[PDB]
Amino acid sequence: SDIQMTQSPASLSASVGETVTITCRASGNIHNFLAWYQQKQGKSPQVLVYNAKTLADGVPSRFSGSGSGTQYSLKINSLQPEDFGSYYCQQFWSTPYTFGGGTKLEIN
Amino acid sequence: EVLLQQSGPELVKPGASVRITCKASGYTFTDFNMDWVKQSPGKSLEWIGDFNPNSGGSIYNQKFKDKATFTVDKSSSTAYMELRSLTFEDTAVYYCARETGTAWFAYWGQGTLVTVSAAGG
Amino acid sequence: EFEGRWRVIPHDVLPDWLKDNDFLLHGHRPPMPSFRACFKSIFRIHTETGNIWTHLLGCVFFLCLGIFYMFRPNISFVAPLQEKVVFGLFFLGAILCLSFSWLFHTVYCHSEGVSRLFSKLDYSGIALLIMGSFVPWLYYSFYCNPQPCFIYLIVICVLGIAAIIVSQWDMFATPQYRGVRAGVFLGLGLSGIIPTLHYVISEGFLKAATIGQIGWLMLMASLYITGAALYAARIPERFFPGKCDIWFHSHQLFHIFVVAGAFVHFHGVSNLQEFRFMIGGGCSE
Ligand SMILES: CCCCCCCC/C=C/CCCCCCCC(=O)OC[C@@H](O)CO
Ligand SMILES: CCCCCCCC/C=C\CCCCCCCC(=O)OC[C@@H](O)CO
Ligand SMILES: CCCCCCCC/C=C\CCCCCCCC(=O)OC[C@@H](O)CO
Ligand SMILES: CCCCCCCC/C=C\CCCCCCCC(=O)OC[C@@H](O)CO
Ligand SMILES: CCCCCCCC/C=C\CCCCCCCC(=O)OC[C@@H](O)CO
Ligand SMILES: CCCCCCCC/C=C\CCCCCCCC(=O)O
Ligand SMILES: [Zn+2]
Repeated sequence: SDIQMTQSPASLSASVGETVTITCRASGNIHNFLAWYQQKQGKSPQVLVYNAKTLADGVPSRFSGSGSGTQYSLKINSLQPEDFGSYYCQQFWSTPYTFGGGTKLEIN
Repeated sequence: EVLLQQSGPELVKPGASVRITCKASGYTFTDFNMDWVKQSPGKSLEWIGDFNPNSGGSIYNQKFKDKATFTVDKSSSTAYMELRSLTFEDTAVYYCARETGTAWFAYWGQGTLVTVSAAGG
Repeated sequence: EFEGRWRVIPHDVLPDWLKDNDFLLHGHRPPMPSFRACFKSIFRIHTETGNIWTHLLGCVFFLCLGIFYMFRPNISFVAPLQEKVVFGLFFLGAILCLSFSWLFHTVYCHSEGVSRLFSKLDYSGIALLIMGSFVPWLYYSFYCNPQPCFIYLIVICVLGIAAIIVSQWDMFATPQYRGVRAGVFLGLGLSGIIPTLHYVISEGFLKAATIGQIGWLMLMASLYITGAALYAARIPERFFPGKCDIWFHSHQLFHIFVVAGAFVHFHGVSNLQEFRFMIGGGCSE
């Protein structure tokens, strides 16, 4: 139970077209070995951004990963209706791998 | 395309054991580590452990060392996770998630819901 | 250790900025944006282990050879200050080339930006080794004629700086430009044919051969051609794809030809200095 991942905000609701920012803080340096996942209702999670800033195959350019050391960020530019769901950060720098508590994002 | 296909849901009694199947296709099975993830209802994700199909080695998160056991059947390209001495806290969706060199997860199973219920005795 | 754990990956799952040789099928380091992980990976087996250690050991070897060259007794030279500056310029080219080389191969898998930065330094390192090798060579060969010595010193610098400029261009690093890179660095080394013909036209056929330069320069030209041929055609992994992922692939053999080529060049110019010391520092002929 070594590296604690702190996601913020826990939840938020924004309108389509706006920009949101989810932050993650690690209890120890994770050397950019961070990933973000989006999870839809009743569905399995899907990788958005990996290695802190690398945008995964198939993911829109609206998603952008940023940060270093212990402070990472996920920015969703121009929100779309399909962006509702739970967002999770994850560290793969040290075992055991840990996830953030998640961020519930509602779209108005 | 890569696909991770898990076995169907389980509704079991407390103290029972379950084996979650993870059929892996669309790639060379032994090339990547397979990880197991738990998600308790309305909760975040918890890494249970990782498994190396080439070496056969496993690394478990201490929290689940006495609960989960990872096995493999390389010839059939499938990962397994056996859950021991089931309890109401073990009611969760369990996922297999595949690594790509490092433990970020590009590929995920659909999830197996395991329900520990004492409704029938 | 539990930190920065990784497994090798096949070629197909690599990002585009890492897919440079499709005949190295497995054993690749995955993208890992940690200098701690990249430097720790020097102690791991992957496509880049041999590339890293050939030039890591070669780098400490020329550094040790250069320190010992500087502390050689001044009594064993004709002009110890200018002789050590011309050898030192060669050592500076060799050490920088091998340092930029093993650093690039170590931090290559870090990120796209880091790999772009160190590939530009890696390429530039080959131009510095080539320009720097001309300096003691022109020095001893045109020991009596200063004007052609200085003209050739200019030429190799103008050409070398042009290779450093072109090796800054993003298209130059793409796998399709592999033979362009091989031709650019090959032309740079093989441009020594000009001061060679000037030297044999002036000094004589007997004079150039007897003093071992002709044979030694044919060996150097062979290592240049043979080294550029393996590198450009990806031999032998082109013939045995998947068998040369870790040992003896083209880039690995090329790395060996760079440290060997720099050692036969050093041995050559080091004999030229022994000969100059045997005859003294004037002109009677
Ligand atoms: C060129 C002369 C010889 C050089 C010696 C090689 C240096 C030896 C070790 C190098 C690695 C040191 C660790 C370098 C940094 C570790 C990974 C990283 O990027 O973490 C920084 C975080 O704050 C960002 O998330
Ligand atoms: C990976 C290879 C690393 C091994 C070391 C490198 C090989 C040795 C290189 C050169 C040795 C030539 C020795 C002869 C040249 C030095 C002459 C001298 O008088 O030097 C004084 C010294 O006390 C200065 O410290
Ligand atoms: C006394 C004569 C000169 C001797 C000293 C020479 C030392 C080596 C100098 C230069 C080496 C070539 C430098 C070439 C330039 C460095 C790479 C670069 O431009 O990177 C930019 C990045 O943002 C791209 O990602
Ligand atoms: C690392 C740089 C080393 C110096 C530059 C090397 C560039 C290659 C230059 C020339 C090619 C090889 C030598 C070519 C030599 C040309 C003269 C010749 O044909 O002599 C034949 C004799 O039998 C007549 O007596
Ligand atoms: C005197 C000969 C010594 C060997 C010199 C070798 C370097 C020059 C050779 C060829 C230059 C080709 C220029 C054209 C390069 C075309 C690039 C290409 O299509 O590459 C295909 C891949 O399979 C390989 O990258
Ligand atoms: C002292 C001279 C050393 C000569 C030995 C090597 C001969 C090969 C020379 C030039 C061709 C180089 C082509 C490869 C370019 C880039 C390779 C790399 O990134 O390491
Ligand atoms: Zn190299």
